[PDB]
Amino acid sequence: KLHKEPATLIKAIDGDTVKLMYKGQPMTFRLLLVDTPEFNEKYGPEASAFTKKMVENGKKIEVEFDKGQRTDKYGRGLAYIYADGKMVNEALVRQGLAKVAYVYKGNNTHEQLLRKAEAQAKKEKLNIWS
Ligand SMILES: [Ca+2]
Repeated sequence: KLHKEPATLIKAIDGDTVKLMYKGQPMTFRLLLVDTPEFNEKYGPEASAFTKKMVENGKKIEVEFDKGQRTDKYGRGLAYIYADGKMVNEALVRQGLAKVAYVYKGNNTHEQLLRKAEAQAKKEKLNIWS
């Protein structure tokens, strides 16, 4: 089973990448199963702003690694990130500020939940889907 673990915000970087103190070591995390636009792309600043606000304003930030590979090729931790028990990955997709990403190395536990969010944001023609 997956477990949520505590972490502390160091700096929000963009829509899908965030730097956290995890077990007393600073690490860059990349959100599983979502792709936000890059800052210089349409909805990029909006996605960055969204993730920044959610993590900065949360009382408690948690990381939940999945069952597949835990780091990407660029050294980033691959997790679901929660702020006060709300998943940032899902919130971005349901807001139409990220699309669901390909599965990477077995990390698929929340794929269906995120696809459901995405279908609803698309039906609502929200943001990226506008
Ligand atoms: Ca991206």
